Amino acid sequence: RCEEETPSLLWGLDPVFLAFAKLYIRDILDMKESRQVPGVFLYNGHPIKQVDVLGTVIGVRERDAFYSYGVDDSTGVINCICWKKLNTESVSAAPSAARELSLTSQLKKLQETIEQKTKIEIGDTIRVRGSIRTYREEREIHATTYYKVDDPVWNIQIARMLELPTIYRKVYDQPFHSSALEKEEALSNPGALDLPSLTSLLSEKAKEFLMENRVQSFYQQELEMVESLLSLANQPVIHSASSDQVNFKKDTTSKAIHSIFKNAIQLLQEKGLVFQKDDGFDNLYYVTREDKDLHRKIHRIIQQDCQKPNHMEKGCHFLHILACARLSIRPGLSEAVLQQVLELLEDQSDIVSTMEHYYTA
Amino acid sequence: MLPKPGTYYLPWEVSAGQVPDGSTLRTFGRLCLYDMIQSRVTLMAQHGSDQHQVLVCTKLVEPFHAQVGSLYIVLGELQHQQDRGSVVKARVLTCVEGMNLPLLEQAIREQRLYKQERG
Repeated sequence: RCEEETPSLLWGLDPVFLAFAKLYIRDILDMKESRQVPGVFLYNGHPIKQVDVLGTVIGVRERDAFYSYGVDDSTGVINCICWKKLNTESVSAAPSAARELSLTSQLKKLQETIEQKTKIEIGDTIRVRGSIRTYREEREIHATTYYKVDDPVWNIQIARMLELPTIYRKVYDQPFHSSALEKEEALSNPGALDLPSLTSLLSEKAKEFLMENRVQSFYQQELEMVESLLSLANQPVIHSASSDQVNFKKDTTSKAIHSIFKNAIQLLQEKGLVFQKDDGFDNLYYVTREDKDLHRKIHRIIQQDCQKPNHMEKGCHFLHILACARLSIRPGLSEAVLQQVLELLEDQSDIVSTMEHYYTA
Repeated sequence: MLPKPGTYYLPWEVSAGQVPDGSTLRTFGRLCLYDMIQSRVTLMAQHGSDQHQVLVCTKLVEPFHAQVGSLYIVLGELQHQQDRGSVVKARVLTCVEGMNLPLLEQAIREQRLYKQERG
């Protein structure tokens, strides 16, 4: 089934992949697990990971780290791994002052009522937010959150029962994929015929692989030894370009490979992904994406309102941001990395672009 | 092991003998009689006709907080008797108040229609 066999890795173009879905319990088993990667499942093409289900508990197995609650909802049944949580750092009960007493008391109210929502007995109605897992060949739910449904009457159950078909027909039954499918389709894949083009593709794959491995810093030789990156780099194009030294094909080609690796990391510097800290080394690089440190610093310098001006500034200007950063840390901070971090921050909701060139946090 | 579900059914199916004896199911109903001696219960519902029974056994549960004519919810299985006909062996049950029985009926009817809609 091609239409069912949606693009590889099941990208989140279809929104549901990021939000707790609402399927019949009985259907939760009929879905496939993805053969491409474990820990993700499929229904009518739409990929699912986070699931929402509400029913009644019918059986218990209690363990030291988790409970295991069997749960039913009419159409079917499953069991649910409900990780426990302890009360480490115990809050005492003391005759504190008015404010402290009130804080402690309200905290205790919240805590005790949370317990009452958490504790459970067979036949009760239970809600669970979590994801699909499988073990011993059996499929189950590992809940992110679970709480007792405090309804005195079946009205809300009735609502859900009436609803689920509606949401099915509206959203989940829709299989179609509206993506344009703008695939390169392996044009010059085995050979770029152009050392700059090879370097661009090399930088692509290398930044991909670094973000995958989450490596924050790296000596360039460490990267130059990667199997996939090497394979990509050593395609016949570089061997033919460096072939002028016929008597040293191996040596000249390996040197050209090291040079084109240097060129790729330099392209990353130009595009602000990676940068060479003032470490005194010649081929050591720090990746901006993982540079939580600079993220924190540049977030300090505005999250706390801009410290230099007395006036009630709403944030700071691109140039003054850059200048105060270079002042407080290092003049050598390239604008490329600054732009990259400013992008990532608003992606994270750590900064907002009220306009271009001026920002707040 | 994980039991079979509490699939929804109503008194008409037991009265019509449709729902097969020796099978799991779930239903609501109106309390009619309770036997403290033998732990047996009768709930009643009428097809716009004479009230139809539902024989139940009080196993692992407490029949409290709602009265005769008031409303209860049960799930378990039924088994046959020559003289008594058949009785539900309960697995879960509780009282419920302030319900909307026609609404529940609509819900289950729609649910079954949607089942029919499955290819």
